[PDB]
Amino acid sequence: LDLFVSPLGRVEGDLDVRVTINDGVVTSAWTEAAMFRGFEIILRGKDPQAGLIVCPRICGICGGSHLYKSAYALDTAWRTHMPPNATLIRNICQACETLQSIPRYFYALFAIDLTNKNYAKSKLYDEAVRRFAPYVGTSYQPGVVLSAKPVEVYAIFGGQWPXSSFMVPGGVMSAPTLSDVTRAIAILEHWNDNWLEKQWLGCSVDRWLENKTWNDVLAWVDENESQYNSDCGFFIRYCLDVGLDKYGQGVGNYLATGTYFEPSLYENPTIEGRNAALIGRSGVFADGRYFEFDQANVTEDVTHSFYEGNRPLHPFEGETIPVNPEDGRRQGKYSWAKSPRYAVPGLGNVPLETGPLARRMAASAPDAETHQDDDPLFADIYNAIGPSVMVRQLARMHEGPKYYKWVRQWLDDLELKESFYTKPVEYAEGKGFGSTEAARGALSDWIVIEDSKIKNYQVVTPTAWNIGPRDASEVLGPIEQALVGSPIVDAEDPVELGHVARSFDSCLVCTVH
Amino acid sequence: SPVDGIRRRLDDPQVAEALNSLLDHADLLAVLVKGLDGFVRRGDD
Amino acid sequence: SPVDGIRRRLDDPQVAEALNSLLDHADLLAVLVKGLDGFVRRGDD
Amino acid sequence: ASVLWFQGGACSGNTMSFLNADEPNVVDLIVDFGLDLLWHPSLGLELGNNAQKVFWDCAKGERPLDIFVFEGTVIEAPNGTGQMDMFAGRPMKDWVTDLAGAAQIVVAIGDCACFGGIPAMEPNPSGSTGLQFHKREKGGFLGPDFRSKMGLPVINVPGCPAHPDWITQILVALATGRAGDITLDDLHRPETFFKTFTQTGCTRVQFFEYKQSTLSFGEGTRTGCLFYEFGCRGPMTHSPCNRILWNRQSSKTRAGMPCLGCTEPEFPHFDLAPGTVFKTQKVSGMIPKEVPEGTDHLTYMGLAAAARIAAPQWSKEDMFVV
Amino acid sequence: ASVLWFQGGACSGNTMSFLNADEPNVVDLIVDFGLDLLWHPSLGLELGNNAQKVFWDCAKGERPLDIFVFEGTVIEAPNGTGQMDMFAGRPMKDWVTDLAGAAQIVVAIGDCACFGGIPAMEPNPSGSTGLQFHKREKGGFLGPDFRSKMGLPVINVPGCPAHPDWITQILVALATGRAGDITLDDLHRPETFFKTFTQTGCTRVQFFEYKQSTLSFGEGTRTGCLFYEFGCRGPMTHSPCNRILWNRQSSKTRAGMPCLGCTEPEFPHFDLAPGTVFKTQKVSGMIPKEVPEGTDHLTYMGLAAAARIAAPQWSKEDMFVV
Ligand code: FCO
Ligand code: F3S
Ligand code: F3S
Ligand code: F3S
Ligand code: F3S
Ligand code: F3S
Ligand code: F3S
Ligand SMILES: [Mg+2]
Ligand code: 3NI
Repeated sequence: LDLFVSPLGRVEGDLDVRVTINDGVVTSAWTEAAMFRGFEIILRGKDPQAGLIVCPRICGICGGSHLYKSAYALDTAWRTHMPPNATLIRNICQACETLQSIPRYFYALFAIDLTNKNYAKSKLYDEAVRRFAPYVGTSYQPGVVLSAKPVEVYAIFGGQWPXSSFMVPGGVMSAPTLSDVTRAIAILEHWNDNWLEKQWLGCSVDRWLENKTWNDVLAWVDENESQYNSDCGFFIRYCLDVGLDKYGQGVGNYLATGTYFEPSLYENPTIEGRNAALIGRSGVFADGRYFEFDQANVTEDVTHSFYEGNRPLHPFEGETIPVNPEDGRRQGKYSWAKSPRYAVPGLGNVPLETGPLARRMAASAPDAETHQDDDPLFADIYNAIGPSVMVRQLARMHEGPKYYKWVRQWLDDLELKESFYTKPVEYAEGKGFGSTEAARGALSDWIVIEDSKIKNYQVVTPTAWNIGPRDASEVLGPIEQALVGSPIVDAEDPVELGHVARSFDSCLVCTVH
Repeated sequence: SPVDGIRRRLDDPQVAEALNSLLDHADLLAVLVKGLDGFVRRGDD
Repeated sequence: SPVDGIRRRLDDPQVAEALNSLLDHADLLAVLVKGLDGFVRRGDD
Repeated sequence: ASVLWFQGGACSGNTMSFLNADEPNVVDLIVDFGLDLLWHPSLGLELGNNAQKVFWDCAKGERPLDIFVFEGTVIEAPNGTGQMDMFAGRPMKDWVTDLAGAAQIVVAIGDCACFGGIPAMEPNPSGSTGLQFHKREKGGFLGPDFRSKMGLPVINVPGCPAHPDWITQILVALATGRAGDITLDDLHRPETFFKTFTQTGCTRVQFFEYKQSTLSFGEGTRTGCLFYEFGCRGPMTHSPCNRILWNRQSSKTRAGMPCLGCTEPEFPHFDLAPGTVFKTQKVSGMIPKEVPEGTDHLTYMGLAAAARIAAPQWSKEDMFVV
Repeated sequence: ASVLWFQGGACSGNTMSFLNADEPNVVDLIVDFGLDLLWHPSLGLELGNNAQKVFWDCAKGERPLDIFVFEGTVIEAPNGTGQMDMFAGRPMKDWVTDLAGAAQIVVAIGDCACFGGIPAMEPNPSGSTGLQFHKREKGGFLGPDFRSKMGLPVINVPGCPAHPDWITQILVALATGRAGDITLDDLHRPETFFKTFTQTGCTRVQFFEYKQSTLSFGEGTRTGCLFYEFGCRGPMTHSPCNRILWNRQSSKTRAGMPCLGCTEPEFPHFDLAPGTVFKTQKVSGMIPKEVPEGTDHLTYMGLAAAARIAAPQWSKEDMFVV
């Protein structure tokens, strides 16, 4: 059965999903990013800092991430100096945007599908409906409402959220005051207490972060009624009951570009020094092995994308030349998403899943420096039960406590008397690579400044990694392979396709830009 | 071409009318600049 | 063409004489505008 | 009051800003104010054919459509087909045509929808335009003469993104019987928000008054106004950004970021051409090319010189201190 | 960090304002920030001898007293006995002596406690004074040389009442290890709040800049600045009232009420003498008696004339429109 689902909403943009279904199981899948704005085209010839204004507009929910990586692209291109306070503010704001994204996405975009009639036979279905029904769910309302708090912190430092451009080469535009920091701390603590710990965890962030194995997580669910009946405990139990742990596996290979620089280690941003300075470590996890991320290994294939091109291009030489979707479909192209691939030795240019799960796998890599995220939890989960909708979601949710703790510490780390900005030299020429981990994963800018203008500007977003179509080798993108194997109880409401696509927290406006 | 765009403005009736009126009183402009030149070269005096 | 209207007005002896006298003192005009530019860029000072 | 919120060439920032709503928050707006959110691409439960059923019922008049909110640009490329924005089996522009023709009120939220915004920046690959404007030029996709069934033009809630209150308070006004209190300016923006300027309530207006410039970002923004060195469009931009603070916390200008004039239809101004980003274009290095709204360069510069002479000492020192 | 909050000649407005705290709210401040509120007359559970036991343990050093917050004036009448303020078996001033001598930090919240405030208005029947100030004159009840055990003078959080953030953010700073970030001005006010003026962020500064006066209350406040006709002390008053809005909503000046300069030690200014309430005292009917801080009548007036002549049209029209 060929099933074309249009729209598949709650993916922050325009997504259609075509699936071949045999015996109630998806056997092949095509993700079709359906809306194109062409910001890379627009940025060409613009002011070298135009990215700081344009790139946040790639996406409402993760524009702060775009800003972060665009700023760092300029910082590397212009060989700027980043005062530690500026690095801290950038980290805080990136993480706060992610902390907003986590509940906002979980309740508003993902968890309402848990109320699908396909689960009516579950013993937990009534509770799932009570908690996660759209707009009236007892977990939905506070989760969504409180999701605005972390970006209040963002606004304290950046003026507003979404759509500040306050991260600039050489630091940040803002000069936090004492009350700024104290209020940011108060907002963060209130959000942590009222949503993260009270509602999501039913325990302290510290208690959750003590979970180092999948068995630890199950014991945590059963440990007491607070954790058992928390949104996290209920979600885990619901997933195990209704089978969200049984599909959406995907590629099983992961890309994290990392983000959150240790301020002392990235005072002078360079492409080469980026990985060592990361707190949230970069890392590629492919074929069960850890690899260092290298942006040089990134190509974008447009074979099945609505763009002209005949070979994968490293984004420094990237091109965004749209083809008319009618013609492209005549050529087998089906998506405005490019197909980002990563050259892994012994594997070729493979698709890599990006996102919190990719980050957790990267955090499980050996040889973490002291400043770096060293977390074996999702290595253990991956080895125990493997990837799935549930495990992907749990990675996303696991970042909540971890990032909250990091943000709280960074707010403590701010040295308010110290500089927030080192005026850079706006060089007429430069090649910049800025990367971050937006909520949904590796977000990267490759910028080429020439003649004091943007010569090239290539954005590769995490959902482009995940949802990008088949490459020249017809290798399905991570979301496409995750869709393959998904059960389809009801083709009229193929909610499992939504579960898989949304478990990646897909953002289609980011996918295409 | 920018230069060709200034020639386009010079093909606009209102711009042309004003430029013609300027050329009509160009003698007065010339005499005022000559008067200023004179005053400057007699500024020591 | 209005640009040729003023090219024919540039063939006027009296208009030509005035425009030539303006170009004779164009140095003074240039220096006064340069002086104004200078004064403007030192307006903060 | 049924609400159908569609996204064209959008980044969903207006939706995300909207989700930051407080007093009312978004959930209370959707539930407790009688605003039946039929669907929203970021929030609607329905997918696929169920969602399309909702859309088609709205478009054909099978069910009433009181408010059609459109976010993002109306994408017309390629070649006016709109296929760079395919939504629910149609070019999004066709949905826009049908639903704008069906709605009692049409609200364009965000510059993209109002005026074309960032996607309409040259070279405008998506053929983006606003609902009733293309930048300042009235008409956009729906034409200058478009009126919704309540007789209103497209209500333009500009911004990039719009502040949540700019839409939520309008929605509350509609829901509380105060639609007649809503007056629109020449850009169809609610005058309750867009008679003020961004500068109105800016923490740096005293520095502006005394022509004290912020000189640098970061700690340099502990003083000064951003107009002179950072291209702040605050005094040329209608908005309540400093009256109704963003995220209930701040505003760009308060934080030290120049207002980019995003509520204005030309946004991004100068199409972010080289030398125009976070810079004040100046004539002869000292006269701003653009002076505040309603002033002329002569008076503005004379008053600026007088103010620089009269400037008190505190206006020359840090004020947003730790 | 133990906190003992006492009220002398107070109206409890600072407590009520404090209870309006958001980010942190008062409950989260008291519980989740490690601030052990030992007692508060409006909130403490203990009464009678149990409360007195708490007070005496703090006064005699039996239990640590980290922050002594004092609200209200130190009442010394009659005849320096302080018996117009008898609290828990003693004149409140005696409690003040003991607890201020015991506390690590002493915080006077509100003008009454900081400077004497309204009760210290002539004829001052209660013999009211501030902790370390009587109006602008340093020394108040505790003397100019009083220092708490952490070496600080009385931290004056002025206002009538103080805005909740003016105290809560200080308390958070103390609780989060940022006490060293707190700098105090010459009136011992936190400079993080009191380097700005009330005018800083006022929605009417553009009208001020162009010397466009609000002419009347009510709808008359849809335009204009209140300085010229309503005695707005905004430009002479240090406060973040327009930076950090009251009740997260507004400020007097935004709302159309003149700033009464309540964060200033002279408040109420001119002791509310006849003709000084909601009026600008003027010389020769045109020149304000008091000009903005750091300005001089001649340069102010010259700049004011220049601003009037160059005023844009919008500055002469309603801007806070319905
Ligand atoms: N998070 C996020 Fe948006 C996506 N995909 C970017 O980057
Ligand atoms: S917020 Fe986004 S939808 Fe358009 S108005 Fe700005 S690019
Ligand atoms: S007063 Fe404020 S709005 Fe801009 S022009 Fe100056 S920073
Ligand atoms: S850029 Fe826009 S959000 Fe307000 S501060 Fe300026 S009008
Ligand atoms: S609020 Fe009340 S306690 Fe004193 S400072 Fe004002 S009269
Ligand atoms: S600018 Fe505002 S603070 Fe008072 S003096 Fe005018 S109303
Ligand atoms: S009276 Fe006081 S509360 Fe603020 S507006 Fe003036 S300083
Ligand atoms: Mg790209
Ligand atoms: Ni996104």
